[PDB]
Amino acid sequence: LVHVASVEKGRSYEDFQKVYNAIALKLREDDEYDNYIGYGPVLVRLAWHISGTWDKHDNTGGSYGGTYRFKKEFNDPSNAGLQNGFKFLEPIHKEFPWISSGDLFSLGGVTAVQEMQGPKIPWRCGRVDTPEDTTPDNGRLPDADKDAGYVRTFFQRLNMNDREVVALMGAHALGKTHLKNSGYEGGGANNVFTNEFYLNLLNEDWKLEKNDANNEQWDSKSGYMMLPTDYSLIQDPKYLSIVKEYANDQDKFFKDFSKAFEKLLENGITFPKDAPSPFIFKTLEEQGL
Ligand code: HEM
Repeated sequence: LVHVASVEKGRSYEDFQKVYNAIALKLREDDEYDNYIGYGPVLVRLAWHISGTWDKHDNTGGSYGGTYRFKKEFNDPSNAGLQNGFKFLEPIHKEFPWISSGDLFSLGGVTAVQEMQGPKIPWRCGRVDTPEDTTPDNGRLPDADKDAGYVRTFFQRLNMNDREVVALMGAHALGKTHLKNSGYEGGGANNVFTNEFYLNLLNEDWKLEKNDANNEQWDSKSGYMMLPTDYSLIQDPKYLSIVKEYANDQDKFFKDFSKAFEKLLENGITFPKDAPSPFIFKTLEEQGL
């Protein structure tokens, strides 16, 4: 199965920068969401979930076809809560109806990371909507109650190695878990992208507790949390080495996250040799906007 990127007709960098700006301006405007966390974290989570259905073995799933717009996928129990990100992107889709759905969902994640002071994430256009029957079945996204070997095996399906897995998981410094969405509750409620996930893993005093949905999670005295899959990154000695690296080098972490997140968003896509190069959007702050 081949999905060839096809640039939205006649569009170039400046068209997509306008879309980025509209997302970024709405991020700034709709500040109250989730007790003033704002929409950044849920848009990162949405970009990852729409990409994380990919299966390298047959090229099913993935961001290309924009299939999250179909009920089977937006109703996946693994996607509970992401409807808030979809609703946030709806007026953007209405203003720019030419951008494909996969391009919009993935650009939402890029814009959120950058506007939250994260790394620049190069982004390529050309995902093309595919029909409802191309929507992947539920059950391709990962469980949180599992250990390091589960995480490692899970991410082989996405063609990610240990460093890429540990880098991507640093997004769990953003936002929070919500009991009604996932059966987990807690988190830093942060909307600034940093390497704090790794520092918190190494430096907090963690206790394994049950939450009010009767699931186990790691809680710290200072009010942070880790899922069992997060904490597994310090139980496995190979992951632990990388956690220590990122806790000790914010620039390294930013560079490695940027590469892994672009790769995640592009898995499954064949780009023509004469496709445009990846775009690097300016933030609102770099534009004086
Ligand atoms: C083993 C892998 C992973 C598991 C099991 C996992 C699980 C979860 C769970 C259970 C939640 C809480 C959902 C809710 O209650 O609202 C969550 C939130 C989140 N996840 Fe992950 N996740 C994983 C990997 C990732 C990756 C790779 C990224 C992106 C790079 C990501 C980004 C996020 C973000 C940003 C949030 C916060 C959302 C918000 O505040 O609304 N996650 N994740």
